[PDB]
Amino acid sequence: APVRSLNCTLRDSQQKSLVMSGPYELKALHLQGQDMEQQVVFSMSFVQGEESNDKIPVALGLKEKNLYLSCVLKDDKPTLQLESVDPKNYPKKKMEKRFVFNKIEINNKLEFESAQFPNWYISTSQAENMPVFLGGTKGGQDITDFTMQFVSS
Amino acid sequence: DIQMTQSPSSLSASVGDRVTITCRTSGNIHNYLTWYQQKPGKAPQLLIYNAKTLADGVPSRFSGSGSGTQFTLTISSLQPEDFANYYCQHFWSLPFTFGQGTKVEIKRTGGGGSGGGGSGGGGSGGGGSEVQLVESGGGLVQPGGSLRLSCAASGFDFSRYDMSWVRQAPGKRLEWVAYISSGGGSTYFPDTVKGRFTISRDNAKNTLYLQMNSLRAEDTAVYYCARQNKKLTWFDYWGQGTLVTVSSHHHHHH
Repeated sequence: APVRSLNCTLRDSQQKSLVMSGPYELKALHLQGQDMEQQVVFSMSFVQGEESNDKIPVALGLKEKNLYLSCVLKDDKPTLQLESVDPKNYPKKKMEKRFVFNKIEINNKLEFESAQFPNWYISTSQAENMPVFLGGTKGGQDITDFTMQFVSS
Repeated sequence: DIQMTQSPSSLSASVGDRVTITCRTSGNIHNYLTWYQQKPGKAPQLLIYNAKTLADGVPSRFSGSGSGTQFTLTISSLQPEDFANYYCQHFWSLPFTFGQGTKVEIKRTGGGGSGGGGSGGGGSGGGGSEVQLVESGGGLVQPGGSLRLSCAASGFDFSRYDMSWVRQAPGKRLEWVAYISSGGGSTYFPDTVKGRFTISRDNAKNTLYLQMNSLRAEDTAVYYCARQNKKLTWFDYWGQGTLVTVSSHHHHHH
């Protein structure tokens, strides 16, 4: 296998789970009880980009779906969105910089910096039922740290 | 998931022979293979890690090779003390299980007192550093019940070293149970054991607490304390292991 890929789930500092709101919308909320299995799993591909011992360049796409997380500028502001990439031409090792995330691990928590937008990480508000957006204030009010849980394929 | 396949299961060689153990994976991990040695009645030890990296303190007669989807262990010179079970492992993704196990038997014609000595050196258990993990809490419990396993950590950094939990049933391979972060957040739990177990750590008493709830018959096995040492998911030190048996106390007279 030229490009390896694993599947894992992401949770915020409040232990919230990422769920698909609309076809191209992601939300972060508390998921417990027997509703935990509604969790969305993301596939991490070993792409090409800025690599280090702490920061690893990986792609983020929905498991068994051609929906990938993309970082673009909308109205002079960097925003996150879901792009429907070619189902037969994706994924690939050399992915577009807007689809390349810099998964860093400073301590026990992991941070996802955008390769397209340096110092901009995936953020989510502390509040419940809040959507996912791109923030440039890591360690501020909005959650900028996440967890990684490997699932069964 | 990503299964493992070893070859052979058992073999007989002479003292000084070049033993070769083949290990195959169901997924092209490329370079994420681990090799462990479990002595009869003792705790397993990490001989080879990262596919081709020897452990610090491991005999030079132990070499590891392989790349891609095929790995091989090579013993430059098989000694009578090398009698044990060799189980490989992958640290790329789930389920983080071991192979079938390869047993190496030393075929000796007969030299009278052919065996060896003990283990240890100057300072062992006395004037020197000694890393030790002692688990406790095991016993016989009724199905559906709960049990709290505790592992005592000593001889090393408790807040600098991360650890995990692995179980091995009698006459079976080793299966991952959970991960217990040194920080206290990232909770790695496979869908298989998800919800069944819960981990907790005490930095004051230097001990790990494993809460086992809603135990099933398939949970019957030995639980070993596993410890890491880097940023990768590998174990370099294993505890003694605590036996947990789930059965009913309801029995008649024989």
